[PDB]
Amino acid sequence: LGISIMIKKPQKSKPGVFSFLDPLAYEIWMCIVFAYIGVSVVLFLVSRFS
Amino acid sequence: VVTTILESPYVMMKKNHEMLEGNERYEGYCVDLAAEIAKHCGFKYKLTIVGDGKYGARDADTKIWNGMVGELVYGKADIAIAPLTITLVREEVIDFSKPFMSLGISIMIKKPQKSKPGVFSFLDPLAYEIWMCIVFAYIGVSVVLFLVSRFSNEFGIFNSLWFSLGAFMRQGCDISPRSLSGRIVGGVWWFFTLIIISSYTANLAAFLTVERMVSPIESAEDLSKQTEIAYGTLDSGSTKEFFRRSKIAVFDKMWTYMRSAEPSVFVRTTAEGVARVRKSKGKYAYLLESTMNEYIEQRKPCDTMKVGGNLDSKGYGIATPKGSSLGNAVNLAVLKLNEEGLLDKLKNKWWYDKGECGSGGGDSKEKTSALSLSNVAGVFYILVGGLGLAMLVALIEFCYKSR
Ligand SMILES: O=c1[nH]c2cc(C(F)(F)F)c(N3CCOCC3)cc2n(CP(=O)(O)O)c1=O
Ligand SMILES: CCCCCCCCCC
Repeated sequence: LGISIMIKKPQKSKPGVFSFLDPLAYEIWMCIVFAYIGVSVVLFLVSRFS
Repeated sequence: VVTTILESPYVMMKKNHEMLEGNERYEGYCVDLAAEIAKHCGFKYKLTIVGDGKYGARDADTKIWNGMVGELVYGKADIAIAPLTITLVREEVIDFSKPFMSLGISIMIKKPQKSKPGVFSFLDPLAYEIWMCIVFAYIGVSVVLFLVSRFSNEFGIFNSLWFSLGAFMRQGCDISPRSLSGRIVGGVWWFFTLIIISSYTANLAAFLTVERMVSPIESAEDLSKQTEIAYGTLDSGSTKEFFRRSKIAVFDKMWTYMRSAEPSVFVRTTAEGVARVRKSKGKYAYLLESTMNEYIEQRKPCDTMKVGGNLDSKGYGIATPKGSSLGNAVNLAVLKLNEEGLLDKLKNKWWYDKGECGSGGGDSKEKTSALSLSNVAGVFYILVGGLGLAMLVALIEFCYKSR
């Protein structure tokens, strides 16, 4: 025998259901949605002038 | 009867100094040096710390030595196993060993850590010249496509700038060239956009994966030229006197700056200097003895580091009064200790082995984090600016067409 290391067993660490959204923070996704609505409305408004 | 001094890495008082006091139990680099110098030269020594608590100097009127020079010229103690900057005045009154440690005026700066990502950071993966060449390449391609479709066909200038922009931003094109000479332009601009977008994405991935930090300043030869970073000494001592008595170009400039600069860059004490470096940003640099800086960068919180070589070299000795029969018994032993690799081992242990932090453990330690809104907001600003501009030009066209 001998002196041996002992460390905590690494868990499986299953990924989250919506883990694909991690590379961008929550604020970025929600500001994407809000800028989308803003751009759609501005494009509509500018398109229509009579 | 050998003196000493209280500098922390050299002679220190251990925990519960009451229980462990005196020569029997002291801790320090100079303590181990004294032990080894006795092991090589057996003698009776009792560790008598200097009463005055400072190093030698003479008052112009008093004309007396104080500290570990006064304790030696006046027969108060045998020798002084402690850091003495060998110098002309001290030598003229004591007999100095060969330097058991050489050093200089190092440069101390705060450890370079990642800054807050600035606005307009999204265009970092490509150099400025590439961005400008992209803009003018787009404006050149659109003009050439217009000229081609108007030699030999709705590709007017307005309707061709839109096609080129659509092809660059990967969004589908409304129309496509029909002639041969329009299709050549279309094809080569498609290839160009493909390569540029792939290059931008790849280099951005490289930026995000491995981070590479660079020291803002490398050496005093460039610290003089920078002048956007304030660098300061202690109040008065070897460092300030050296800079005022210097005559080299770079050092004379680094003194002319600090002589006339506000606020008070000169620091009251070294603890205040390191506190100021740690508290402030990379705009403050501290010029201290090399050994003290190397020692400081090892203790917690390990927020500082040493950059650049030593500006001027001077060594530390083991003093001994002129008439001593022990005067020549220390030169040879110091040289032998230096040659055996024992003094270096002592310093290595005392400074790195008793180190609060280690370089190898945190060498990579890489962790990646989600892109915060701070990184990107430089494009949200541009988006809303473009929308405001679009509404503005819409109203201008409406008002012009109404009349
Ligand atoms: O003989 C001298 N030997 C000295 C040795 C040291 C150190 F090595 F660090 F112990 C220092 N320090 C420099 C900053 O860190 C704390 C004290 C000062 C010394 N001084 C005064 P100087 O003129 O300011 O150099 C001397 O005169
Ligand atoms: C964090 C959940 C919100 C993400 C919304 C993703 C939709 C973006 C496409 C418009």
